[PDB]
Amino acid sequence: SNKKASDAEKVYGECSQKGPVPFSHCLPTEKLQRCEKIGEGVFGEVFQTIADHTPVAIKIIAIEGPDLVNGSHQKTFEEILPEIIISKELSLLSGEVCNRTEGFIGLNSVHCVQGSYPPLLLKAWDHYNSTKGSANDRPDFFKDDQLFIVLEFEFGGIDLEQMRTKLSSLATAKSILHQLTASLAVAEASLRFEHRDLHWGNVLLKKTSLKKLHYTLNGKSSTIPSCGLQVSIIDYTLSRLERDGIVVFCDVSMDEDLFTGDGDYQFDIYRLMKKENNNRWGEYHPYSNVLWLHYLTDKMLKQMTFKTKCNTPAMKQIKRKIQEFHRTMLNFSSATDLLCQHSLFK
Ligand SMILES: CC1(N)CCN(c2nn3c(-c4ccc(F)cc4F)cnc3s2)CC1
Repeated sequence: SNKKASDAEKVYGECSQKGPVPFSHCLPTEKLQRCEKIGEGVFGEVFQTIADHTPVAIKIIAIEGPDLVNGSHQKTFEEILPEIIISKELSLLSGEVCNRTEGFIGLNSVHCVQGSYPPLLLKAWDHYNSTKGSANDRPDFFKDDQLFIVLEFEFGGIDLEQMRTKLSSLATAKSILHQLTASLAVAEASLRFEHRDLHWGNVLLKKTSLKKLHYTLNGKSSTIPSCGLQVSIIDYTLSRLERDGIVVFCDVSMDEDLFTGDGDYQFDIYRLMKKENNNRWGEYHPYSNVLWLHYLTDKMLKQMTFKTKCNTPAMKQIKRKIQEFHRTMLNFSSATDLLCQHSLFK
């Protein structure tokens, strides 16, 4: 009873709140009217809107209620806290010094709101269902006492799956892999971070006019050619990190459906991660980052259509090097080991 109250105070404190606020304090009429649904998961819904002439992405998660939502029970205050903490910590890495990366996504704000679902969001939900189709329950059954966590992120671009046919050349592919590896290495070094769910819908790409991107790993600064794209890694629902010996993580040791999926290499990775940590998810195993990078390199080699010329000796050489990376990267222990020791990045 007191533990439930402690869990609640921790979440409200992360939100700079004393208690829940109404949906309006957070999504007033104008912002609601500009919402469009852009994604979904068992977790809930993601909308795109505009806040002060800037695009933002808003993730809405029902918490603490008894109803089934998209086939699963809602997370409690205790269970939602890790995603909040991790989103905050990875957003900070863009402004750090010794371990600095722009490769995650900025978190503008996080709120705990109370109310039934806004009709305007239901209308956006319906439009998505009509056009793209939806696996989720229409979220119209929540009562006016229902709590939600509302995470407002910087808008990070289009996901790698939807950019399948839009990359210019194999040079762009190598830059994307280099950006992902460097971002994960910086998070390993700073926070002993594992993403644990880096499928290609969680890799976003935005056009940039910067020719060189920068990161700093343990005080050493390096550059990566942008090839006109800036990568952002998103969605920390399953992630793990630690600060001063205190681990923050998603405890999936009683979750069964996560390890029974089929039809994609993605679902073999959950089973391999479980095998390698003996189902002890607080432990640090940065090899899981390598597994996800390996899955992403497979996508790069098998699913991408390029706009520019592929038969030039230079591009054929890049392809050979990404193939060699694909067949050797599993012999490295971490993203940091890949970044610093793999020949692809030399
Ligand atoms: C269909 C999809 N794979 C691409 C479009 N899509 C987008 N989601 N986000 C986010 C974002 C979302 C969730 C989150 F936990 C953190 C975030 F930062 C930021 N910018 C964008 S585009 C939804 C997923």
